[PDB]
Amino acid sequence: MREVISIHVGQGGIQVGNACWELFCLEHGIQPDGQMPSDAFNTFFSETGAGKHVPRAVFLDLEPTVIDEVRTGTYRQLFHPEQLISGKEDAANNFARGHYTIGKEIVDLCLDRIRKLADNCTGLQGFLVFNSVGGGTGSGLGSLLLERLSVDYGKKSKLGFTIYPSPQVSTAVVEPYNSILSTHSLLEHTDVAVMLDNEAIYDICRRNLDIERPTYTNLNRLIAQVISSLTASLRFDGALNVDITEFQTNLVPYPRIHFMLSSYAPIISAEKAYHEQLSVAEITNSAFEPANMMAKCDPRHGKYMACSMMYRGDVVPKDVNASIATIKTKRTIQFVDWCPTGFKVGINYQPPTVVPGGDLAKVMRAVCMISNSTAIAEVFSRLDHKFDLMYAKRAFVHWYVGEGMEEGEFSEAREDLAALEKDYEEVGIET
Amino acid sequence: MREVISIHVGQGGIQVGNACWELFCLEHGIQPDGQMPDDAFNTFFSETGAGKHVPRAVFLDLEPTVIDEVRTGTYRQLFHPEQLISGKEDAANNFARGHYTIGKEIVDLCLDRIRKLADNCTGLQGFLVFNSVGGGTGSGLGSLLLERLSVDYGKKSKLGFTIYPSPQVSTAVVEPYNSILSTHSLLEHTDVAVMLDNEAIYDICRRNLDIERPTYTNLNRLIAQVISSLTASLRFDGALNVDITEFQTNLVPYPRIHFMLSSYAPIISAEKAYHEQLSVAEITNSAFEPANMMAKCDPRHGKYMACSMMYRGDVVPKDVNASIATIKTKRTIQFVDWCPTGFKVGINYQPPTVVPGGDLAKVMRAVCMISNSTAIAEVFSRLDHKFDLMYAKRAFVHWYVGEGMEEGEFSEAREDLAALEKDYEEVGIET
Amino acid sequence: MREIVHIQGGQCGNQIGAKFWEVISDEHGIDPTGTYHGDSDLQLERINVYYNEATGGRYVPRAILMDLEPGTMDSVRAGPFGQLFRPDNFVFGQTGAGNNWAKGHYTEGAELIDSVLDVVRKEAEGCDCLQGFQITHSLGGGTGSGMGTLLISKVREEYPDRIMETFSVVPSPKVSDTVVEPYNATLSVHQLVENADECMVIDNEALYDICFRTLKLTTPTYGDLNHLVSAAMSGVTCCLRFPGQLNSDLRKLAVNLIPFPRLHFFMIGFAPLTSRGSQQYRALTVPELTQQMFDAKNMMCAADPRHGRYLTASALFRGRMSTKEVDEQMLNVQNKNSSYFVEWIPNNIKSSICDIPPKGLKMAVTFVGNSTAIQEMFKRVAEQFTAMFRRKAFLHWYTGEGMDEMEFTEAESNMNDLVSEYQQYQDATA
Amino acid sequence: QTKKVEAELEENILRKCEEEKRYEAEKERILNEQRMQGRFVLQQQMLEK
Amino acid sequence: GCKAMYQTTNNDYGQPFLQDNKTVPTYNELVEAQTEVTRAEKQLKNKTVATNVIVPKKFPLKEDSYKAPEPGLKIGNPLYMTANREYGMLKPTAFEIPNRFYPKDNTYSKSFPGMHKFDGLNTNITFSKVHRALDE
Ligand SMILES: Nc1nc2c(ncn2[C@@H]2O[C@H](COP(=O)(O)OP(=O)(O)OP(=O)(O)O)[C@@H](O)[C@H]2O)c(=O)[nH]1
Ligand SMILES: Nc1nc2c(ncn2[C@@H]2O[C@H](COP(=O)(O)OP(=O)(O)OP(=O)(O)O)[C@@H](O)[C@H]2O)c(=O)[nH]1
Ligand SMILES: Nc1nc2c(ncn2[C@@H]2O[C@H](COP(=O)(O)OP(=O)(O)O)[C@@H](O)[C@H]2O)c(=O)[nH]1
Ligand SMILES: [Mg+2]
Repeated sequence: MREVISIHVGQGGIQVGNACWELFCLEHGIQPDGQMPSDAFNTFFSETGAGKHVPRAVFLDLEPTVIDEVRTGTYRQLFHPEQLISGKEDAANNFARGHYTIGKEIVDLCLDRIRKLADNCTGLQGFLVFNSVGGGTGSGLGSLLLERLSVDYGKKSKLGFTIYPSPQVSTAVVEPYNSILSTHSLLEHTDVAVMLDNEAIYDICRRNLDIERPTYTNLNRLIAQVISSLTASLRFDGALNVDITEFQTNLVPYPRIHFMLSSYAPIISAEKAYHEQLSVAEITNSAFEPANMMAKCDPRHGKYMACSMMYRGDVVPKDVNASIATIKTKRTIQFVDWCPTGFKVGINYQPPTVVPGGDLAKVMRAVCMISNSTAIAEVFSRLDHKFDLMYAKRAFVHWYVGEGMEEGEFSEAREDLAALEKDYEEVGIET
Repeated sequence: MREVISIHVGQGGIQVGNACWELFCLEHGIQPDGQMPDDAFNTFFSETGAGKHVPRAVFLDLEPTVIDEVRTGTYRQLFHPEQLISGKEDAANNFARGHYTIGKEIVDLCLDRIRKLADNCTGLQGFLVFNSVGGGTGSGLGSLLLERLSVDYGKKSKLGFTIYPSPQVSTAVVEPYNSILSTHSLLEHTDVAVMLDNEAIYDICRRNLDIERPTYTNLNRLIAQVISSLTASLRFDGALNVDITEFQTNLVPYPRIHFMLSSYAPIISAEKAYHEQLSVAEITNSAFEPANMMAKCDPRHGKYMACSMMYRGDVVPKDVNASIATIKTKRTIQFVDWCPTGFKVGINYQPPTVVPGGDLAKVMRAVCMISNSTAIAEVFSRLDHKFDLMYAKRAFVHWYVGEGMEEGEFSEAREDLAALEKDYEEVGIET
Repeated sequence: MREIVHIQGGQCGNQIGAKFWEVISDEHGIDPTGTYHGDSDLQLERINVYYNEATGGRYVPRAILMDLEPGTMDSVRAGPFGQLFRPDNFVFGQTGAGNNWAKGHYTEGAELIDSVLDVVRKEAEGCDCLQGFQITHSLGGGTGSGMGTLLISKVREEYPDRIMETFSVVPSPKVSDTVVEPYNATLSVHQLVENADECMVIDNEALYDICFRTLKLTTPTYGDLNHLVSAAMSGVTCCLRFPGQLNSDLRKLAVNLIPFPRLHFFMIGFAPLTSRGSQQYRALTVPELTQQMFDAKNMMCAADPRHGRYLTASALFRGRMSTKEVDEQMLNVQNKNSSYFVEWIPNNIKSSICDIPPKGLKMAVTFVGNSTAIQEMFKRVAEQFTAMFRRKAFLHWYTGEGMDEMEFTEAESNMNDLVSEYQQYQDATA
Repeated sequence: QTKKVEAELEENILRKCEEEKRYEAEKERILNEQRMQGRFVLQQQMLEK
Repeated sequence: GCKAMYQTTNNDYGQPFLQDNKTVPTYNELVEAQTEVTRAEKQLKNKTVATNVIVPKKFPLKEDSYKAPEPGLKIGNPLYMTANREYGMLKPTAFEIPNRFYPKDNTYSKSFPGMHKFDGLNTNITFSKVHRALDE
């Protein structure tokens, strides 16, 4: 009777949702048209009474392009036809467009559909929201939805899986302007946020997967595996189970400090995964290898606050505790002084699933790790420098002002990021 | 629970390793694919947990020619695809290139792979390293590898099966130069060094095996047989077993003196192998025969420190004891004054293995003899004379100078060889 | 009651002990599964001396096995009669001693001995009335030569009033298979003389010579050598397990054979030994048995007893006989060969009789004799040691693990003092 | 003793069941090998197409 | 589950009489027949519930199942054959396979998580040295 609602807003959210829902359908055995060929699926899907299953997902956009791709693709019969909301005019990389001008006429439909979906649920655990931050409607509609859902619901937890820009590889030129603004809005409205910088996943696709020309499809398959490994504890049997509410009780020391980053292991191609055993001893060591991180950040530059490990497969609880002690006694991993115990571990029995036509290999044991560390402060410092450099000469500001955005809102967003950096700096020191 | 890691650096090392590994696979019954169609392979291999075995070996080179041959041959499936490290530009018979310019861009990856391999092991006995001297990559990367290992690992035993240039037959013109630097590097970093120069092996083939056109394929097989005889006591049960650690504890009178040469017997073609009984009484004389040494040296010109010999087959412990007494009673073989007893003998049950397409016959006995003697000073003296001849007119010096190596690096190596000769001469005298 | 506990170390010690246990089990009629299959009541009256009672009614040896490598123990467990040994009693290292007395006495042995001492304490605590300890080890190998001496030291520290027997195999100048033998042989002898109550030395060269001359078999093997040693070992303690005309245990043997505390090195032998073809021609009686007893080439040591003088000697007879003929034979031999017998201790031969002959034989004898001639082995070992040590060859391994030349000098001086005071009585006259 | 030996007879039976519990563990390690041979090779042929 | 396990104390109070009154053995035979009684007592548990030379093993691979692999690259003519790939070309036949095998089995030593140290409290009891009867 436990459910979870997933919100896909923006092109990045939609294109990662396609892959994640393909993976979910394959994992639960549901055909693309929704029929089940001849009770655990209740977390994600809902019965229509006789036959097919309707996912608990709503798709949002302003460009009818990617939505029309879904509405005519192989999954056209799966989703509810009138929850694939589409607009007319794109935000076009303008934050003010998606928050003040053309998002107010469309946010009403999304709220009504979310209310309708929630009224059907009975044990709603929380919300999942995917959005690209360095864009107009992704940041614009993402902030508005979180702001509305806060006052509409209250204590329902919200999980955000955002994609911040890479340190040096990015497409847009005005993305430092709106990345700062959306962080301001989501900081006080999201309970758990994950960093998914694009450049980090490109390198992972190289070294491990032996792929020379990766594409956005390859990255989106990696994120789907992370989501499935995170949510498998709700819908599969295991020795040690962990809920969504049992995430923000063990990873968030203070209400402001909830920006964290993820990792996954093992990631390896089938052409060389069968030359080695992939024991639990080393796959838990690789998860802490800095080169295997899913965000372009260096954990060696700061302490750790709390680390969560979710094992799936045939892991033995004794083996898990034997490897954890090795990590504790290692000298290149440093925890903060006021956190003597820093691990919350969960174990599941379902082995990871494999999607045909993919690049990954299938292994008997996989670990997905979420860590909160003070090293995440550097991505804010480097993002601030670009915004300061552009705002010194006030480039592209006239584009945002003319859409109904006050001049003074840029300064307020800048100030609170400085406050967050100072908070990290003051909390990282020892007593 | 007993392991040994083999490192092959240089073309000579790779080509010897090919023969040694095909021999080991044939001996233990592992197919070239790696799938077997009780636990003795553990010395050289490692179970992946389901089916295939992978060798505990790493291949290093700076040119792709020889390695690409391995990655395309029949033994491609055996090795891990990543433990064959290859460069792009060759050293081109330049020691300074392989130790100061391009050897430093590969050592990190090789050391990382060595650490990964040694993490898997639990009772690591030691390392086996194969490298020819008269080449840039053999000398340059060998010195750096042993120098890094001596400080990374420390007290683990390292055995060097090295090939020196022949007294008169060689393929290069600058190999006297890069030979001296290799000696200076390895004298202070190698536990046991074996002399395996090419000309002596050439004579053995023509004299015994009735081969008039010996190719490098024939010579490498003898080295493989020597390695197999040396290490068979670790993986086959026997009456008197000897460990890897039971070579240096018994064959090294003083820490500086660890240069020694090998001898193997019998080596008889199958067309005449059945005209004699190949008794243990007579095969032990062929081991001590002065001209059957695998190194072009004359034992009749010096004394013996100690001699280690290993028997495999169906020998009887009472048989060998009489033969040792006969050898001692022989007057032309004189031992040093301060060594009343100098024989260390081992016995193993498993007979030697014959490879199809080879040259040796199938016999019920074999002897591998490792002796330390004062007569090894002659190779040092002759290489020193060649170096003095060429270094007189500053020949070829600019090639080494232009690659970051100082002018004075030759003088210290010359003084080191002079000190080594002085030490051998001082030890050789009586009391 | 008055039970004795067996402990062995090293490859040579383990091979000796395995064959000893096979001989004991064959004598007591115990199958490899620990079930009694015998016929006589005497075979079970005193089985508690060597064996323990477990659940189900099976018997297990109270043996403790020590080593530095798992290969020897894994082999002896898989070998025949290996199922008897309790898995808990197996204690071993993982690295090996490497024929290095310093390594096996200071680095690895120092850390490993805690468990083996614990097991020994448990076995000696569980017994009814402890009689003593007996140890089989080699003096030429690292782990044996080191841990045997160290464990003897600590066991003597813990139980000062017991009896300690050591069956040592010393290296001979003829058949030598280790280049570092004199060093650890001297180091082991120096520690053994101060602690061991009784020491019996065995020579591989003597064993091969016996196999070649008396048994006259083409291909001797370590199995046959271990069989001879095991028969010799069972001979001394047979009279403790079986009744006889004159029973005499280990302590009585020690009191009778040891005149002075430091002269406790014995040389042993067994009789009769006959080739397969000449059995039906020879007559088995006390005269022929004492001939093969006092015969020189039947000895298990390279020392020649006629190159010195006998201090005391003891003979253990097994089977039915008459005490009168035994006493007459001993008196006649000692009276006629008075030149080889020291004079200030007249009537220096002890005799014991047991009523149970070995299976397949009507009569058998075990001989233990203390003769001044054993100094030859010490002299030759000392000569080899000083020849190798004057030039400091093979010494840096010893010096790199907490050992210095002071210990070598002390050990050499102690062995030389032993030799001098042991030769003193060869020429001492009353 | 007659009732005694009946008691230890039960431990021997309890020994036999424990050995069989080890046997099914051997059947467990067949699973990875079974799932390795036939089906991990197929995942190497998917890229060949 | 044993039926004899459920017998309990306080049932030891008066329960009939095994030996009847009309077949009392004489004192003479009871003394004489103690040999079998002692013999029966000692070996009762041993018969009810208590119940060389090296040998080589078989080679792991059979002749009929070598399964030689085909080389990855496509060579066309013997002209392009290189001496470096001469190794392994010929599959082994019946003659050259080894006749006897003497491998090392480490199953027994692949156990014993470690050695033990007695972390206990004495419980020795002293059995005396001379005619136990004056001990406590
Ligand atoms: N991981 C991942 N990121 C994507 C993908 N497609 C786009 N992005 C990210 O999205 C960011 C820009 O946003 P857009 O793709 O334009 O979509 P948007 O955020 O809704 O903004 P609009 O263009 O106005 O719709 C880029 O910086 C990309 O990093 C994708 O397929 N996978
Ligand atoms: N025994 C034996 N010796 C070889 C073999 N190949 C080369 N050598 C010896 O190696 C010497 C030269 O070194 P090489 O190994 O050929 O070249 P290298 O070590 O790769 O050094 P670079 O050419 O600079 O890469 C020659 O003089 C040969 O005597 C071989 O296959 N077997
Ligand atoms: N009698 C006998 N002697 C043996 C046997 N095996 C080895 N030896 C002797 O033991 C000596 C080597 O001792 P070693 O094995 O190194 O002793 P360790 O270091 O304690 O294991 C050799 O000189 C052999 O003569 C055996 O089975 N029987
Ligand atoms: Mg080369």
